[PDB]
Amino acid sequence: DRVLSLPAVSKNQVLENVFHTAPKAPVEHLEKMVSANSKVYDALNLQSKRVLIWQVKPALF
Amino acid sequence: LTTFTFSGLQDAPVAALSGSIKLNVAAKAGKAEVTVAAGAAKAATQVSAAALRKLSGSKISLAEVARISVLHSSIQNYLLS
Repeated sequence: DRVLSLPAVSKNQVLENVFHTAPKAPVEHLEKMVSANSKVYDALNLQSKRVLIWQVKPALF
Repeated sequence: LTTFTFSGLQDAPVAALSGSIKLNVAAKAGKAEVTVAAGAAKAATQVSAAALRKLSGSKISLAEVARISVLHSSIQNYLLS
């Protein structure tokens, strides 16, 4: 019964209690806000090819 | 606007109110020396009292070029707001 003197908690159960959650990448905040601010650029810039300024305030000609 | 308009060079604006554009009129009894100055450019012509009255003869009648309609663009401007 030498196995009953070994630590009963497995090496697996250490690696799933220490590494419980997949950690958040540093770059996943950049490349997720950048793709969402690229829609703020598109709609709201005045130099974009798809501005909403002629759709929401139609021009007086 | 109506067919006949009765304004021009009488009780007119004599000067600009801003500084972005400098207006100077010089009214005589018959004509007026206007002097406009906007940015670097300048212009000064002679406007007769019967030259401003012919201005409102053919109307401009501005109208909005909308993507879909003026109604839709006012709802979409509110959703954008």
